[PDB]
Amino acid sequence: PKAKTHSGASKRFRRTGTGKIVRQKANRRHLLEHKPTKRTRRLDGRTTVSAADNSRINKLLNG
Amino acid sequence: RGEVSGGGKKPYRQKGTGRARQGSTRAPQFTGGGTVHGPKPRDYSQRTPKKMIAAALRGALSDRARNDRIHAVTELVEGQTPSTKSAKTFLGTLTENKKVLVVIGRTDEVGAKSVRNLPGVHVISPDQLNTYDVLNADDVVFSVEALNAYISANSK
Amino acid sequence: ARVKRALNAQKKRRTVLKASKGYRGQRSRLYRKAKEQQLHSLTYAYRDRRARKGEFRKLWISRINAAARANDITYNRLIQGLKAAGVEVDRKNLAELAVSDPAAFTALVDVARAALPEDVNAPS
RNA sequence: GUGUAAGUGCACAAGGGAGCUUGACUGCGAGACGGACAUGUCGAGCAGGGACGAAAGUCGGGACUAGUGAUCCGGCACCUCU
RNA sequence: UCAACCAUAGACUCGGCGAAAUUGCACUACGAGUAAAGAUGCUCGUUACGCGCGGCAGGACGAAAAGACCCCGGGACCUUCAC
RNA sequence: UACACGGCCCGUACCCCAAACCAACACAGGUGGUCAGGUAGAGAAUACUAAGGCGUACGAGUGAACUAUGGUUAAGGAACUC
RNA sequence: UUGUGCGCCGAUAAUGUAGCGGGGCUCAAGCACACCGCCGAAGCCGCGGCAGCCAACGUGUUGGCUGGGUAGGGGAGCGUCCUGCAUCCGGUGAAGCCGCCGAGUGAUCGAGUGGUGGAGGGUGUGGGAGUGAGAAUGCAGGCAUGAGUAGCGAUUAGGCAAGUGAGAACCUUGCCCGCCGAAAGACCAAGGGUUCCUGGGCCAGGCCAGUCCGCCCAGGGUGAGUCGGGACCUAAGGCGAGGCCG
RNA sequence: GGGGAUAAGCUCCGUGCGUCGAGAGGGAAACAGCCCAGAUCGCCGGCUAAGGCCCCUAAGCGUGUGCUAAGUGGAAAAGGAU
RNA sequence: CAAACUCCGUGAUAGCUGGUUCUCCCCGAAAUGCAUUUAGGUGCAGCGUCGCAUGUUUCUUGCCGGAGGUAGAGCUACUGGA
RNA sequence: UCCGGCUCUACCUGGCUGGAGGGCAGUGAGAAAAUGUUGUGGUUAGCGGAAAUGGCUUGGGAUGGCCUGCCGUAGACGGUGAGAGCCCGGUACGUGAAAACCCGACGUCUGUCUUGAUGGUGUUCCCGAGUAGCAGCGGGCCCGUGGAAUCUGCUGUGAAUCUGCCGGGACCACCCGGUAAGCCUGAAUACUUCCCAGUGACCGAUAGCGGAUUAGUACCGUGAGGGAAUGGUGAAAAGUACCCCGGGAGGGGAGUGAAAGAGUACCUGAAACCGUGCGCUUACAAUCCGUCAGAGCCCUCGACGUGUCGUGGGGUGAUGGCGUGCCUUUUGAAGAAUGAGCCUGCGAGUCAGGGACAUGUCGCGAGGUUAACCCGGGUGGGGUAGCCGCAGCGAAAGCGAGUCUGAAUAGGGCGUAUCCACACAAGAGUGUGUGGUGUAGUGGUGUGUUCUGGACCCGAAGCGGAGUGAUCUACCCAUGGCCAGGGUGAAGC
RNA sequence: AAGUGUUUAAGGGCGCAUGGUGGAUGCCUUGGCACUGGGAGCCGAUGAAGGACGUAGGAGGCUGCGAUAAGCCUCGGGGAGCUGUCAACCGAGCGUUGAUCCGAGGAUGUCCGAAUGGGGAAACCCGGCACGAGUGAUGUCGUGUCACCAGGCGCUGAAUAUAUAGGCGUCUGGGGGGAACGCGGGGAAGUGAAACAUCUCAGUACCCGUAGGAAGAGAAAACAAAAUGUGAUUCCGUGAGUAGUGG
Ligand SMILES: [Mg+2]
Ligand SMILES: [Mg+2]
Ligand SMILES: [Mg+2]
Ligand SMILES: [Mg+2]
Ligand SMILES: [Mg+2]
Ligand SMILES: [Mg+2]
Ligand SMILES: [Mg+2]
Ligand SMILES: [Mg+2]
Ligand SMILES: [Mg+2]
Ligand SMILES: [Mg+2]
Ligand SMILES: [Mg+2]
Ligand SMILES: [Mg+2]
Ligand SMILES: [Mg+2]
Ligand SMILES: [Mg+2]
Ligand SMILES: [Mg+2]
Ligand SMILES: [Mg+2]
Ligand SMILES: [Mg+2]
Ligand SMILES: [Mg+2]
Ligand SMILES: [Mg+2]
Ligand SMILES: [Mg+2]
Ligand SMILES: [Mg+2]
Ligand SMILES: [Mg+2]
Ligand SMILES: [Mg+2]
Ligand SMILES: [Mg+2]
Ligand SMILES: [Mg+2]
Ligand SMILES: [Mg+2]
Ligand SMILES: [Mg+2]
Ligand SMILES: [Mg+2]
Ligand SMILES: [Mg+2]
Ligand SMILES: [Mg+2]
Ligand SMILES: [Mg+2]
Ligand SMILES: [Mg+2]
Ligand SMILES: [Mg+2]
Ligand SMILES: [Mg+2]
Ligand SMILES: [Mg+2]
Ligand SMILES: [Mg+2]
Ligand SMILES: [Mg+2]
Ligand SMILES: [Mg+2]
Ligand SMILES: [Mg+2]
Ligand SMILES: [Mg+2]
Ligand SMILES: [Mg+2]
Ligand SMILES: [Mg+2]
Ligand SMILES: [Mg+2]
Ligand SMILES: [Mg+2]
Ligand SMILES: [Mg+2]
Ligand SMILES: [Mg+2]
Ligand SMILES: [Mg+2]
Ligand SMILES: [Mg+2]
Ligand SMILES: [Mg+2]
Ligand SMILES: [Mg+2]
Ligand SMILES: [Mg+2]
Ligand SMILES: [Mg+2]
Ligand SMILES: [Mg+2]
Ligand SMILES: [Mg+2]
Ligand SMILES: [Mg+2]
Ligand SMILES: [Mg+2]
Ligand SMILES: [Mg+2]
Ligand SMILES: [Mg+2]
Ligand SMILES: [Mg+2]
Ligand SMILES: [Mg+2]
Ligand SMILES: [Mg+2]
Ligand SMILES: [Mg+2]
Ligand SMILES: [Mg+2]
Ligand SMILES: [Mg+2]
Ligand SMILES: [Mg+2]
Ligand SMILES: [Mg+2]
Ligand SMILES: [Mg+2]
Ligand SMILES: [Mg+2]
Ligand SMILES: [Mg+2]
Ligand SMILES: [Mg+2]
Ligand SMILES: [Mg+2]
Ligand SMILES: [Mg+2]
Ligand SMILES: [Mg+2]
Ligand SMILES: [Mg+2]
Ligand SMILES: [Mg+2]
Ligand SMILES: [Mg+2]
Ligand SMILES: [Mg+2]
Ligand SMILES: [Mg+2]
Ligand SMILES: [Mg+2]
Ligand SMILES: [Mg+2]
Ligand SMILES: [Mg+2]
Ligand SMILES: [Mg+2]
Ligand SMILES: [Mg+2]
Ligand SMILES: [Mg+2]
Ligand SMILES: [Mg+2]
Ligand SMILES: [Mg+2]
Ligand SMILES: [Mg+2]
Ligand SMILES: [Mg+2]
Ligand SMILES: [Mg+2]
Ligand SMILES: [Mg+2]
Ligand SMILES: [Mg+2]
Ligand SMILES: [Mg+2]
Ligand SMILES: [Mg+2]
Ligand SMILES: [Mg+2]
Ligand SMILES: [Mg+2]
Ligand SMILES: [Mg+2]
Ligand SMILES: [Mg+2]
Ligand SMILES: [Mg+2]
Ligand SMILES: [Mg+2]
Ligand SMILES: [Mg+2]
Ligand SMILES: [Mg+2]
Ligand SMILES: [Mg+2]
Ligand SMILES: [Mg+2]
Ligand SMILES: [Mg+2]
Ligand SMILES: [Mg+2]
Ligand SMILES: [Mg+2]
Ligand SMILES: [Mg+2]
Ligand SMILES: [Mg+2]
Ligand SMILES: [Mg+2]
Ligand SMILES: [Mg+2]
Ligand SMILES: [Mg+2]
Ligand SMILES: [Mg+2]
Ligand SMILES: [Mg+2]
Ligand SMILES: [Mg+2]
Ligand SMILES: [Mg+2]
Ligand SMILES: [Mg+2]
Ligand SMILES: [Mg+2]
Ligand SMILES: [Mg+2]
Ligand SMILES: [Mg+2]
Ligand SMILES: [Mg+2]
Ligand SMILES: [Mg+2]
Ligand SMILES: [Mg+2]
Ligand SMILES: [Mg+2]
Ligand SMILES: [Mg+2]
Ligand SMILES: [Mg+2]
Ligand SMILES: [Mg+2]
Ligand SMILES: [Mg+2]
Ligand SMILES: [Mg+2]
Ligand SMILES: [Mg+2]
Ligand SMILES: [Mg+2]
Ligand SMILES: [Mg+2]
Ligand SMILES: [Mg+2]
Ligand SMILES: [Mg+2]
Ligand SMILES: [Mg+2]
Ligand SMILES: [Mg+2]
Ligand SMILES: [Mg+2]
Ligand SMILES: [Mg+2]
Ligand SMILES: [Mg+2]
Ligand SMILES: [Mg+2]
Ligand SMILES: [Mg+2]
Ligand SMILES: [Mg+2]
Ligand SMILES: [Mg+2]
Ligand SMILES: [Mg+2]
Ligand SMILES: [Mg+2]
Ligand SMILES: [Mg+2]
Ligand SMILES: [Mg+2]
Ligand SMILES: [Mg+2]
Ligand SMILES: [Mg+2]
Ligand SMILES: [Mg+2]
Ligand SMILES: [Mg+2]
Ligand SMILES: [Mg+2]
Ligand SMILES: [Mg+2]
Ligand SMILES: [Mg+2]
Ligand SMILES: [Mg+2]
Ligand SMILES: [Mg+2]
Ligand SMILES: [Mg+2]
Ligand SMILES: [Mg+2]
Ligand SMILES: [Mg+2]
Ligand SMILES: [Mg+2]
Ligand SMILES: [Mg+2]
Ligand SMILES: [Mg+2]
Ligand SMILES: [Mg+2]
Ligand SMILES: [Mg+2]
Ligand SMILES: [Mg+2]
Ligand SMILES: [Mg+2]
Ligand SMILES: [Mg+2]
Ligand SMILES: [Mg+2]
Ligand SMILES: [Mg+2]
Ligand SMILES: [Mg+2]
Ligand SMILES: [Mg+2]
Repeated sequence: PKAKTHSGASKRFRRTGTGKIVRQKANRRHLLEHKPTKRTRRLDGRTTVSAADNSRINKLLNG
Repeated sequence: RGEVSGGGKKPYRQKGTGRARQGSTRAPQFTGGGTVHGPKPRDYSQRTPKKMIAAALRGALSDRARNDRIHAVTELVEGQTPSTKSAKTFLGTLTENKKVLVVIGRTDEVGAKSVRNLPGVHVISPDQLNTYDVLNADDVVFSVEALNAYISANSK
Repeated sequence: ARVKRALNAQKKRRTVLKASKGYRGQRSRLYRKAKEQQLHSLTYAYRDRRARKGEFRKLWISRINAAARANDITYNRLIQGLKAAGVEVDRKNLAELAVSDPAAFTALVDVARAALPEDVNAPS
């Protein structure tokens, strides 16, 4: 039983070069009118996941 | 529990019986039932890197040499005559150790087929020389052909 | 390699039974319930292994009080005078003497009384 | 008294009037605040252009704190992506 | 009211065969108090020679059934303009 | 019609309202058809009897409670009790 | 009048004082204020022992400290079975069983033994595990207690003589008594299949003994052209060539 | 502190609160949660905390100075009383 | 019998209940917040442990710089209330 | 090569079929049927097959202990009175089948064809049709209508035949590549009810198949079906002659045997459990049944006389201090909360994967390692197919110690392993340039965790598929039987 | 006179020695489990798989065997011992010419059982046809043959005129059983999704029809991607949990 990965996550993250996992910013898909650009401005451009949840996710990607 | 034969039914009603609640005539706690964790046919091979085995052989042989349990010989038994008595006389004259290991060129069949009987002596062509036999044997002896071929294989 | 579970279990069965040797009724017969009182009796052993010192010191003190009163003095005064004289003998030896050599006990009580200051109610 | 409750502030105005006009800009963002986490808040300075004021400077939405919705699936426009 | 007597088969004793539920322990009293909040088992004090046999059932929260009721994670069956 | 010939195989014991069948038992249960005496009586009820078979496998002894099956009861007669 | 410390009444429950723990306590053993004392723990100190961490020096000693502990984490081990081995232990007694002794902080150990047992175990160092039981109303087996207690299975019911026999209420024979008698009698079908008879014995079975039995052991026993099932025919219904449909 | 009635062994919060949980020892008779105090092991040694010193039970029926007659001590109020 | 019985999928599935076996040595929790078809489940952060790293950055007190807006107090000071 | 007959007849040129001769091969998937047989190949069963009475000792019994000598191309294995190569079955090795059967060739006999074949210059009805494809409907390919190819098919439809087709992951053009609708064909592979021979860090009777034994039996259920428990005397039966008690059973002697505390209920015989006897305790005693003290009595041992001391013991324990079992789940239980009658056996974090990670630890090191597989009755050697890191950034194009963002030196995000010394800035904490120290991962082995597997163990109400039942009951169908006696008195007459 | 005081055990408890029941423990294996290398991959109308009944000198049971009944022939291997077992025992007996034992071919094979002559509650009833035999004849006896379906052949031919269906009779096949594997027709839920329909569970279990020792698939209307490449099917390890698919 070769360890199943999680195709629902690989479509959402990527492994950095030092072991961290990069995640993309959420809360932008729709209803953008009353979101001001300044709010969105730090909202585009991916970011690494927090050292808190990385533990679970790391167990998720390579599964 | 899945393979034990028979009675795949509830032994008795759930409530009102006053006994323990059971769910199979073959539960692992019942007598004559299955085993909690049934083993299956199985292999125990462990893969050891080629460098692992080569280094182990080098170390074992180095220790044996430091112990002085190696020799050399041009031939062991006279040709066209497998005679355990001749082999025993030769070995008794040569070594006072009961059990020894000998390495020969594969093609020499008389020696092997003659001295194979004894339990304290072993013969191995050096294609099949192995760590366990080397360790078990008190001493080892390398025929000329076997020593030459093995050394050349080492140096090649 | 299935291992049949006979000798190991019997060893500890017998060891517990032996350690329980001499208890009441079935309590020296049934392992399943000898264990109960092996464990208990040894818990009592642990506790009283110190309770005994307290009890024995109590008995010694009682004997000393009796001897002092028979010699016309109260135990606390005997102790006070003895300390004030700076003696280093303890109540075990006190009791053993008091029951063995009344003459020596009398001498000791005289020493204590003499070492006893003049006034006992002095605030100093 | 101060658009919509209460509190906090507010006359050096955050209160009205007018004139003009769009910064309710564009890309970033030193560093922080709060967040278990996703998020959420504040922010000097840097490049183009513009706004008001001669200038000094202020201008990245409303005096602040509520007015909000993750992900998927889909629709629409532009691009030197395949 | 208000039970009385009597003839029957048991209950009783003797001989014969010989069960079951239950069962952590057992050199197993009382009361007031205490306490997981109604104690044979803790505290205090009272009473009590060891042991039986026939009876009576107040307690031993007695025995029987992993509570029906209520609620909580779930089943089956049934109803309907629930999907 | 004189005639001497010729007609299979299988069941046939026993029990069969019961210690033999169906009920786990040598169990106060169930089990279909046939035979149907005498005296009283309408009688196939009931009571006693022949034919015939049974006393169905623990006994012996003890005026207690108390329980069960029964008999009798002064006077009252439903006052108990739903 | 006032401020004061003590007091009194104000004050009734239920199994038995039962609202100092009790006895008892005012000639306080009560209350308030000071003093000296003394008891009082696993607290501390005293003596001996073990272990962890730490520092110094060395090639494991000195000194400072800490050592209760569930869920849980970490470290180090004991023992069982079976593999590898230098190979040994043992009919001059293995394993196993039951004792005794001594030793380790523990799981234990003993080239440690006494009695049974009479054929296999195995030092050391690794290796692999169906590897360690009190619980799960666990499973299977054995044995407990309630206990020599309840029950001995009806409404018909016996006593006795004699016989057999070791034993005789219970069986055989005899006499009387009672009970059924639209059965508790006599035949069958269905069903059961040797329970029928004779002979022998009574461990086991019969809810007791039992010579008896529907026990067991051996033997014997079932005789049909005319009774019954097939040779015959058919109902309900089943099967069904071809056939139809799937 | 909120709620409840300033009732509950009540419920809901805060305590770089404490303790039990996950804590043995002594005291309050008994009593985790109140008081004193952290059980490496052994010792038939000594000093002490809380609480106690007439007997059950170890320790003063102690010292000196006052109060109480109620067994108050050893359950309670408004109020009343030479 | 509110969907017969035997076998099989079947080790159905059980956030639920029970049970979980040899010794010692060291450290030592929480019953919190947030979220949750979530409230008796689960995950994240705090709380423990082991290792590695920074080796005092941590702790206690004294002094210094600080902002409060509670207890209390006050009201011809405001909002109320007399 | 030749001969004849034809394209409705006879006489040059062109297009076919039949016969005499090199082929194609054949028990064949591409022609069909027949024609017959040699391997010391094997199978079915077999033959020989070495070498101590060796001696002594304990020993019942020797294979055992000691001493000699033994043979071995055989020291796998089993048995015989205890451990046997020199005792027997047998082992290497050799040998062998009258007869039959499975696998390998070789001279009777059979077919064909050489009317057929091979190489060279230009113009004019065949090679798989109800098929490909299509509309709708669904199915299988990882592909759930999604933008959906390819395949199959249910219904209606429906093609071209070479400048034909269909595919190249909606779809089209140039070109690029392979022939559908007909057919068959070994080897590699899966399985083992059956047989033989060998092996096991597989079990050793509650294990192991349910079943070492009359077992799928007894027994249960009418059925489908379910489904047991039950091994060992001894080396050999030598299984207890005979005597005695009793009716026998049973038992005690005598004998057998090494042992009868091996006697057929038979090796070992434990614990619960029930007894006998012995020492001590107990009939004024209130209770998790012990522990701490502790006299007395009993016995034991040494110095010492009749019993007293002595670094005294074991057994008992009069009496007194403390003392509320165990596991659970719980905030909390002596608990009157749960579970346990007792004993003995059995019973629960295992196991697989180039699975993933981290920690130990082992080898090599900018390298690390191989899978499957091939060949050594043996783990060796070969096999670099592959995977991880050596470089990351970006979604991607692409760039590359930088890269993304962006119009951007203009810093930010992520890496450049990580640092030391020199200079430039602000000292917005650090950033920006030089010279060196130069990067550490990978594959075992064991371990915790995660992963999918039933995944720590037992347990449900229930859902689904296949079968067995109307011998009770419900209903009904056909054929028979049953209803003592006594009254009431319709219609009708 | 006074007060002081052991002196017994119906039983009980504790130890100690003895035993009794119950059969764990230790040791044993003809038994099982799992494999390796080989063999064989079917058995059946010449009557199978599996059964009833019978069969012995001896009563039952197991094993073998089949009225020719622990068996019979022929050929080859061995011998001085045999007449299987419970079980022994006897009793009868068998052998140097070679009996039994083992192997090869052969015959024998009752009855039920696809059952096949018809029927039927398995191991039991009832017949037709051809040839022989015995009785005064019959009665009676044996032996054989007698199913269905499929495919052919010969004969016949209804509606009817041709012909066909149907009707006969004869040869050759098949019929049932068997552990798994393979193909093919059909084909679900528990469960996971923490519920649940899509989805998953899975084309799995199970049912059914086929053959075989293997099967199936099998000679591109396949891939690939400018290389002037691969070249049937099948099975392994990769490629890879990657491209993708998915409330
Ligand atoms: Mg994926
Ligand atoms: Mg968008
Ligand atoms: Mg806007
Ligand atoms: Mg965390
Ligand atoms: Mg079991
Ligand atoms: Mg098993
Ligand atoms: Mg005692
Ligand atoms: Mg403004
Ligand atoms: Mg204004
Ligand atoms: Mg920043
Ligand atoms: Mg500018
Ligand atoms: Mg600005
Ligand atoms: Mg703004
Ligand atoms: Mg603004
Ligand atoms: Mg969605
Ligand atoms: Mg009355
Ligand atoms: Mg009577
Ligand atoms: Mg009575
Ligand atoms: Mg009575
Ligand atoms: Mg009785
Ligand atoms: Mg109370
Ligand atoms: Mg109590
Ligand atoms: Mg009470
Ligand atoms: Mg009584
Ligand atoms: Mg009570
Ligand atoms: Mg009650
Ligand atoms: Mg109850
Ligand atoms: Mg319920
Ligand atoms: Mg529910
Ligand atoms: Mg249902
Ligand atoms: Mg006639
Ligand atoms: Mg007949
Ligand atoms: Mg008859
Ligand atoms: Mg009869
Ligand atoms: Mg009768
Ligand atoms: Mg019966
Ligand atoms: Mg009866
Ligand atoms: Mg009856
Ligand atoms: Mg009737
Ligand atoms: Mg009648
Ligand atoms: Mg009568
Ligand atoms: Mg009669
Ligand atoms: Mg009565
Ligand atoms: Mg009465
Ligand atoms: Mg009367
Ligand atoms: Mg009256
Ligand atoms: Mg005054
Ligand atoms: Mg008063
Ligand atoms: Mg008091
Ligand atoms: Mg003091
Ligand atoms: Mg102390
Ligand atoms: Mg201390
Ligand atoms: Mg130190
Ligand atoms: Mg500790
Ligand atoms: Mg807890
Ligand atoms: Mg723990
Ligand atoms: Mg051991
Ligand atoms: Mg011996
Ligand atoms: Mg011995
Ligand atoms: Mg011994
Ligand atoms: Mg022996
Ligand atoms: Mg051993
Ligand atoms: Mg080892
Ligand atoms: Mg080891
Ligand atoms: Mg286990
Ligand atoms: Mg046990
Ligand atoms: Mg436990
Ligand atoms: Mg248990
Ligand atoms: Mg019960
Ligand atoms: Mg009982
Ligand atoms: Mg009675
Ligand atoms: Mg009675
Ligand atoms: Mg009866
Ligand atoms: Mg008699
Ligand atoms: Mg009558
Ligand atoms: Mg009648
Ligand atoms: Mg009559
Ligand atoms: Mg019948
Ligand atoms: Mg019959
Ligand atoms: Mg009879
Ligand atoms: Mg007889
Ligand atoms: Mg008898
Ligand atoms: Mg009996
Ligand atoms: Mg008989
Ligand atoms: Mg038909
Ligand atoms: Mg408070
Ligand atoms: Mg509460
Ligand atoms: Mg604590
Ligand atoms: Mg405490
Ligand atoms: Mg206390
Ligand atoms: Mg301590
Ligand atoms: Mg007391
Ligand atoms: Mg005192
Ligand atoms: Mg004082
Ligand atoms: Mg005084
Ligand atoms: Mg005074
Ligand atoms: Mg009071
Ligand atoms: Mg008062
Ligand atoms: Mg007043
Ligand atoms: Mg049923
Ligand atoms: Mg199955
Ligand atoms: Mg399933
Ligand atoms: Mg289950
Ligand atoms: Mg589950
Ligand atoms: Mg529970
Ligand atoms: Mg600690
Ligand atoms: Mg510092
Ligand atoms: Mg201030
Ligand atoms: Mg205030
Ligand atoms: Mg004021
Ligand atoms: Mg105001
Ligand atoms: Mg031979
Ligand atoms: Mg000898
Ligand atoms: Mg020898
Ligand atoms: Mg030897
Ligand atoms: Mg050998
Ligand atoms: Mg041997
Ligand atoms: Mg031999
Ligand atoms: Mg799709
Ligand atoms: Mg498509
Ligand atoms: Mg083509
Ligand atoms: Mg094809
Ligand atoms: Mg192949
Ligand atoms: Mg055994
Ligand atoms: Mg049945
Ligand atoms: Mg003898
Ligand atoms: Mg026995
Ligand atoms: Mg024995
Ligand atoms: Mg006693
Ligand atoms: Mg007394
Ligand atoms: Mg008392
Ligand atoms: Mg007690
Ligand atoms: Mg106590
Ligand atoms: Mg007490
Ligand atoms: Mg709790
Ligand atoms: Mg507790
Ligand atoms: Mg109780
Ligand atoms: Mg409980
Ligand atoms: Mg309860
Ligand atoms: Mg509960
Ligand atoms: Mg219970
Ligand atoms: Mg029981
Ligand atoms: Mg892994
Ligand atoms: Mg590593
Ligand atoms: Mg390396
Ligand atoms: Mg290799
Ligand atoms: Mg990228
Ligand atoms: Mg951009
Ligand atoms: Mg830059
Ligand atoms: Mg491993
Ligand atoms: Mg089903
Ligand atoms: Mg039926
Ligand atoms: Mg009329
Ligand atoms: Mg037979
Ligand atoms: Mg022959
Ligand atoms: Mg033959
Ligand atoms: Mg043959
Ligand atoms: Mg024949
Ligand atoms: Mg037929
Ligand atoms: Mg037939
Ligand atoms: Mg035909
Ligand atoms: Mg015609
Ligand atoms: Mg066939
Ligand atoms: Mg799901
Ligand atoms: Mg769910
Ligand atoms: Mg599904
Ligand atoms: Mg699928
Ligand atoms: Mg074939
Ligand atoms: Mg093919
Ligand atoms: Mg791949």
